[PDB]
Amino acid sequence: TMNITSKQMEITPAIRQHVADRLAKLEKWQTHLINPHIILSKEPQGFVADATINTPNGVLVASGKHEDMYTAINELINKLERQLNKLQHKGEARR
Amino acid sequence: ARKALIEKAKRTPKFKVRAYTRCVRCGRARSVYRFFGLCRICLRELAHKGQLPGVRKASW
Amino acid sequence: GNKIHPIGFRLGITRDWESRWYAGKKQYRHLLLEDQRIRGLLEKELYSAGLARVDIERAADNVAVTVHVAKPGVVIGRGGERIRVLREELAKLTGKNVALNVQEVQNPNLSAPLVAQRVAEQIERRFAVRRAIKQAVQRVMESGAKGAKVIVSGRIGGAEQARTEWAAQGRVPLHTLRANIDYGFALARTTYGVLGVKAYIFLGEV
Amino acid sequence: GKGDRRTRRGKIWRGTYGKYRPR
Amino acid sequence: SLKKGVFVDDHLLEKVLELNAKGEKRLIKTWSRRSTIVPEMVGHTIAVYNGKQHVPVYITENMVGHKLGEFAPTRTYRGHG
Amino acid sequence: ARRRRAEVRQLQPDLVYGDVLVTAFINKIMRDGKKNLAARIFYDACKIIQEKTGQEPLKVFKQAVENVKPRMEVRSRRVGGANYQVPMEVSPRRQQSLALRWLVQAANQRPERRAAVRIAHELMDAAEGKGGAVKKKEDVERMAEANRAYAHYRW
RNA sequence: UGAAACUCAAAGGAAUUGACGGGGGCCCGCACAAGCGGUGGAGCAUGUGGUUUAAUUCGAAGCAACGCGAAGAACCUUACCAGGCCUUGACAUGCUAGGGAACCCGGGUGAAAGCCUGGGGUGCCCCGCGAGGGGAGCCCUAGCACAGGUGCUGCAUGGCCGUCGUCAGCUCGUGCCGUGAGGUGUUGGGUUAAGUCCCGCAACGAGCGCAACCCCCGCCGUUAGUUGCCAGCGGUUCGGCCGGGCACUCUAACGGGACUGCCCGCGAAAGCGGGAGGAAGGAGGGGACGACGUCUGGUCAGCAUGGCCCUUACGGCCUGGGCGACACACGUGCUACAAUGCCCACUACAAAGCGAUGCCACCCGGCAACGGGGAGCUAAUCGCAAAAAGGUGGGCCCAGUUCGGAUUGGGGUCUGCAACCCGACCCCAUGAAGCCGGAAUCGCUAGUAAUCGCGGAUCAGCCAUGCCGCGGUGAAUACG
Ligand SMILES: [Mg+2]
Ligand SMILES: [Mg+2]
Ligand SMILES: [Mg+2]
Ligand SMILES: [Mg+2]
Ligand SMILES: [Mg+2]
Ligand SMILES: [Mg+2]
Ligand SMILES: [Mg+2]
Ligand SMILES: [Mg+2]
Ligand SMILES: [Mg+2]
Ligand SMILES: [Mg+2]
Ligand SMILES: [Mg+2]
Ligand SMILES: [Mg+2]
Ligand SMILES: [Mg+2]
Ligand SMILES: [Mg+2]
Ligand SMILES: [Mg+2]
Ligand SMILES: [Mg+2]
Ligand SMILES: [Mg+2]
Ligand SMILES: [Mg+2]
Ligand SMILES: [Mg+2]
Ligand SMILES: [Mg+2]
Ligand SMILES: [Mg+2]
Ligand SMILES: [Mg+2]
Ligand SMILES: [Mg+2]
Ligand SMILES: [Mg+2]
Ligand SMILES: [Mg+2]
Ligand SMILES: [Mg+2]
Ligand SMILES: [Mg+2]
Ligand SMILES: [Mg+2]
Ligand SMILES: [Mg+2]
Ligand SMILES: [Mg+2]
Ligand SMILES: [Mg+2]
Ligand SMILES: [Mg+2]
Ligand SMILES: [Mg+2]
Ligand SMILES: [Mg+2]
Ligand SMILES: [Mg+2]
Ligand SMILES: [Mg+2]
Ligand SMILES: [Mg+2]
Ligand SMILES: [Mg+2]
Ligand SMILES: [Mg+2]
Ligand SMILES: [Mg+2]
Ligand SMILES: [Mg+2]
Ligand SMILES: [Mg+2]
Ligand SMILES: [Mg+2]
Ligand SMILES: [Mg+2]
Ligand SMILES: [Mg+2]
Ligand SMILES: [Mg+2]
Ligand SMILES: [Zn+2]
Repeated sequence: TMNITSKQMEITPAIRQHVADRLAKLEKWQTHLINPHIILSKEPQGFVADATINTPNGVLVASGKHEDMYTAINELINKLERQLNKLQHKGEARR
Repeated sequence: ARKALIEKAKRTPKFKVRAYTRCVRCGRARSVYRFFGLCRICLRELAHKGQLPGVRKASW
Repeated sequence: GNKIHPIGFRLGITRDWESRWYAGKKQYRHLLLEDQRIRGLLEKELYSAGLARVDIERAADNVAVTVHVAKPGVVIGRGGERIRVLREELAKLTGKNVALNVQEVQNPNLSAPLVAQRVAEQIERRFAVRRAIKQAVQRVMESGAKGAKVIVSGRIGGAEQARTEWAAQGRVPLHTLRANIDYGFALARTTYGVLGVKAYIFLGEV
Repeated sequence: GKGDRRTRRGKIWRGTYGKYRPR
Repeated sequence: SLKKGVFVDDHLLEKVLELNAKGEKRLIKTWSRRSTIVPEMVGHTIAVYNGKQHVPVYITENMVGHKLGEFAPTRTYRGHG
Repeated sequence: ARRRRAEVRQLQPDLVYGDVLVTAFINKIMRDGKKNLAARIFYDACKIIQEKTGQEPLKVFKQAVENVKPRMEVRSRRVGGANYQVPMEVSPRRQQSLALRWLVQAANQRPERRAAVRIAHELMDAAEGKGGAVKKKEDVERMAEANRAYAHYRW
């Protein structure tokens, strides 16, 4: 299942289920998301959100970075979505 | 709790169980060698420096 | 974050140990722990001497304690007095027969520890670091070598961002088992923090 | 087997002797 | 475990074979969880340390070979969820 | 094998029939390096190959091997949007390897309790054209054939 | 035809070095394919996410964090929690107002720490026959100046390390080309494991990387023999045991041998194919070594170090707890689901290591762990020692079983001041899940994977199924 690592930070059950909820967006593609792992982390500039996920058609890896933690997470999902649509459509150039 | 620590391992207290190797250079409790009196780090620095008698990079 | 120590890498080949003796289990630690007290006593006190290297010998209750050096004066002194004040204090900790010794080093600018601690003290002295480095190499190559390399790293000239400065003339082939590469390291503690210095001297093929 | 203390092969893995792997 | 000797600290040992002698009381505070409950202790209330608290245990002949610590447990659990 | 061609090792011939094909087989029987084991099985089976159906265990073995080697097989390419199973001939190298492999594999699925018996019987039947191995051959070969029209995509 | 308000610090053109393309050409790596063994399911061990807690100290974070720091968490370690204590400190240098020194032992008390306390008495340079005396070894108290801080920042740092990557690269000097950034060289053809080497060429050289020089293994020589040897004879109590010998085996130091050097074949050359001899050929196999740089990678908790912060407290001692908590989730691993297997009993063949408040022969008590005695060995000369799988012959007969050994009851041993929390082992009883594992996913090209045992560091003991080594048996396959 889904695991979240808050590294050097005091996180909460509420924001944990929020990240579970934002990641749910990838369920859209109807493709197996295998042992997804997010890592939330502070930084002097702003937060950092990483995720590494494997799927039947390959693996997703990406970093969000931003002042607001929530916009960092959104940025992370935005980057992940792209990667996922690419694994899903890539060889359709099958002419 | 640090430099006081290295002192506490010097004079040998109530029970002999409480004996633990520290090291001479750094006060390191972890990965001390009996033969050298050294940690694995200190050991390395010295060996490379040539200050450890007949001690050489292995290679077989 | 990769390179093997060019002295350690040649121990037994181009270069040889600075403590030479034999022991076995029960007393090695202690023998050794002596040397490194000796070394501390010396390197502190004998700092402004120059030097590089201290060879050390042992038989029984007998320490040969050799010292190579830049200027032997600050050891021997007037008539050979201080040579003895030391031959004492060594013996006080040695608890055994000390022999304080002085060998002079030939072109102290052909010696790695010596060249690197000069640029080192020059940096603590607030000097242009890039220029200090070209020079310290210049000096070496002028007095001969087959090549020379020198490395400073840290807040160079006090820069917030760390930086690392690099200069070399002629060959320094650290992959070659017979290099005769003399390498030495100093440390500059400035008002703002510590900078590392590394010198490399290619003396030639064995 | 190698996990079963009551057998030879058991004790061998475990590096001990007893009734089932004697000295 | 523990083959021949019967281990009680000889600190709370002393305390129990005194209180029994003259007019036997209760409330012996100890931090020794390592102490066996020796039949001379049978009945009393001893206050045993789990490390934040001294937890009282009535002694009974029900329990002797045990250790005084077993009855003042170190972890507060209550559950998950 | 990006670079050149990948050498095929030759093999020490065996100390009973002096024939490479037997050791390869014994090699294929082998499990966790225990070769002595792998030997007795083959030979024990060879006891049985003579005992029942009195004959030349060498002959029987070498027969059921030729009765297994697949002449044509499918190897599938992606072309456009579909993966075509494609008909191609097996190298003599690969046929041996596929011979021995299915033989053993099908042997070890027999109901016989003792391994060498399983080896005995599977070989006796394959000599005759009956068994798990043989099927796998005929099978692989009908799966080629029927694809005959993908024989143009052939390398 | 054709505004303005408002708004922005730009919008742009061409060219450059990169990075990228679901652009192309060429080419490498267990990258894929071919193939053998696993993981993902089971039970258990171990780290980590969570939650839990008085505390469950801390770091590590895609690949490169997760049997990682930890090559030994019951106390100690220990950095956290609770309670009891100390201040000039457990520790460094120095200065003083009292006393003294040094040192060994009880006491009273307390969980201990600490607090309170009865003793003996200081050599020495010494006015000394004397009281006494001065000094300063060294202790205390008072007082400072200070110590101490695993407290913060690895984006202020040194040092060392991981990584791309053993990948074939990265650059400099002068010259030439461009207004310039920058190009050239370094590209091109050919060949190599390789910016390897050959041939071209406005370039000609040079350096850091490749290779070689170092170690290990494989063959032969020498030097050498309290290890080896009826190889040789003799004795032989039958143990290479004695005599005797260094031929062996070995041991461990120094040499030799491989060079595409020789033949054929091709080429313009470098060099590719093939052959011979050779223990070994085309880098003989393995190691050590890892460019300019990257990841604002990693570590202030190994150490160091700037700066910020705390000074009867963020310092220091102690007893105890915790770091092992358990609804859960992942990662690494152990043992398995059996007959190519399990069990018993007899019987073989290694290597590298390690051993004095250690390795224990052998004898005895014990079913046993262990416990008694007790010899040898600073160890090629004693010991750990048994290697294991294998070999032999016997039992089991497809059964959740004579598979598997989790869990639990009870009884013991050993270390240790102490095995509640929390050790390992032994014996009796208990014999769980597990019938070969979803999506997904790892390793390995040969003495390799698989499988089998052995040693070592650290260490009282040990939670090692981990790690670092060592030999035994020994495959499969590579079109591409
Ligand atoms: Mg210990
Ligand atoms: Mg069993
Ligand atoms: Mg097994
Ligand atoms: Mg335009
Ligand atoms: Mg443009
Ligand atoms: Mg491309
Ligand atoms: Mg084209
Ligand atoms: Mg594959
Ligand atoms: Mg498979
Ligand atoms: Mg599995
Ligand atoms: Mg599992
Ligand atoms: Mg930290
Ligand atoms: Mg990243
Ligand atoms: Mg451990
Ligand atoms: Mg603790
Ligand atoms: Mg008392
Ligand atoms: Mg950094
Ligand atoms: Mg750093
Ligand atoms: Mg960090
Ligand atoms: Mg110009
Ligand atoms: Mg240029
Ligand atoms: Mg280039
Ligand atoms: Mg290469
Ligand atoms: Mg080159
Ligand atoms: Mg001899
Ligand atoms: Mg000889
Ligand atoms: Mg190299
Ligand atoms: Mg960072
Ligand atoms: Mg630090
Ligand atoms: Mg300042
Ligand atoms: Mg404590
Ligand atoms: Mg832990
Ligand atoms: Mg699971
Ligand atoms: Mg494990
Ligand atoms: Mg001996
Ligand atoms: Mg059952
Ligand atoms: Mg059973
Ligand atoms: Mg059990
Ligand atoms: Mg029990
Ligand atoms: Mg069941
Ligand atoms: Mg079954
Ligand atoms: Mg499987
Ligand atoms: Mg299996
Ligand atoms: Mg390979
Ligand atoms: Mg141990
Ligand atoms: Mg082991
Ligand atoms: Zn150390």
